[PDB]
Amino acid sequence: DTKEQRILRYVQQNAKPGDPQSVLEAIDTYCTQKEWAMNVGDAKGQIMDAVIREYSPSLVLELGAYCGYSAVRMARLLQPGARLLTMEMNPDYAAITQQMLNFAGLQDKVTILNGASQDLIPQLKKKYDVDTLDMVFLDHWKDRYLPDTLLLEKCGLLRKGTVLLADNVIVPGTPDFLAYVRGSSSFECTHYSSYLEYMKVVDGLEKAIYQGP
Ligand SMILES: CCc1ncnc2c1ncn2[C@@H]1O[C@H](/C=C/CNC(=O)c2cc(-c3ccc(F)cc3)cc(O)c2O)[C@@H](O)[C@H]1O
Ligand SMILES: [Cl-]
Ligand SMILES: [Cl-]
Ligand SMILES: [Mg+2]
Repeated sequence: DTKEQRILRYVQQNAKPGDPQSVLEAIDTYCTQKEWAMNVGDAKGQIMDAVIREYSPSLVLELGAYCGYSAVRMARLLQPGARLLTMEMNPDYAAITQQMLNFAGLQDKVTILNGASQDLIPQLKKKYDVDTLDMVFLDHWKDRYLPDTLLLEKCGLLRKGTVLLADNVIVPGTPDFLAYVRGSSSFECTHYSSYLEYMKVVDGLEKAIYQGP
């Protein structure tokens, strides 16, 4: 099997069904003690919690679910009736994420879309009944952050005030995206310095709030 499957099974073996904190803690312990994995992690995760609580979004889009760590983190903090859409191209990872959300008891808050973001984004309005997004969490391949930010705009999915929150803007880094939003009158940017998951290495999140066209 794969590292991702081993993470899920360690959650199953250890955590408590219906308890999202137990799931987060299980994943973090596995990935600290056994095998590193690219989950956002607890350090950055605490910043994400603070941002999600500040804005109280009704509709969040995540790009790159992976094993569902960040989807559990965000969905647990959504107000009742608010929703998360998460896109994941890898079918195996998409199924791991769904099972992780199911185990956490958060399945009714989250829709896992198995496909490439560039294919799914244009479908959001007609197929998933989206008007505009309140928040977008970027955590997929780093060279797709800028392409997909521009595609979101083109598709009319950003409103005045939509909060973009980008992982890994220091390591591995997303240089075209970061330079773009920081240089653009269409974004208001704030940097939250933190640490790479499971490591004593500086990373950070970028918050980039869309100002309108
Ligand atoms: C095609 C568009 C598209 N559409 C839909 N789903 C997509 C997608 N592109 C990618 N996916 C999925 O997203 C996830 C990949 C995410 C990529 N993430 C990092 O590379 C990364 C690396 C480090 C790090 C590595 C090594 C180091 F030394 C240090 C840091 C730390 C981090 O937090 C990181 O996020 C997987 O589930 C993909 O299947
Ligand atoms: Cl994650
Ligand atoms: Cl961490
Ligand atoms: Mg990341």
